[PDB]
Amino acid sequence: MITDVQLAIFANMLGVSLFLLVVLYHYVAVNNPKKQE
Repeated sequence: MITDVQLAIFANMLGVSLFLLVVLYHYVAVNNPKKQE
């Protein structure tokens, strides 16, 4: 917020992967009658 805010992009992405993946997984899995396992 004051400095080295660039690294934040590397840290946020390092998690957004395991996050967005799960989020979209649960949603699609609950929205789709034939989830993909």
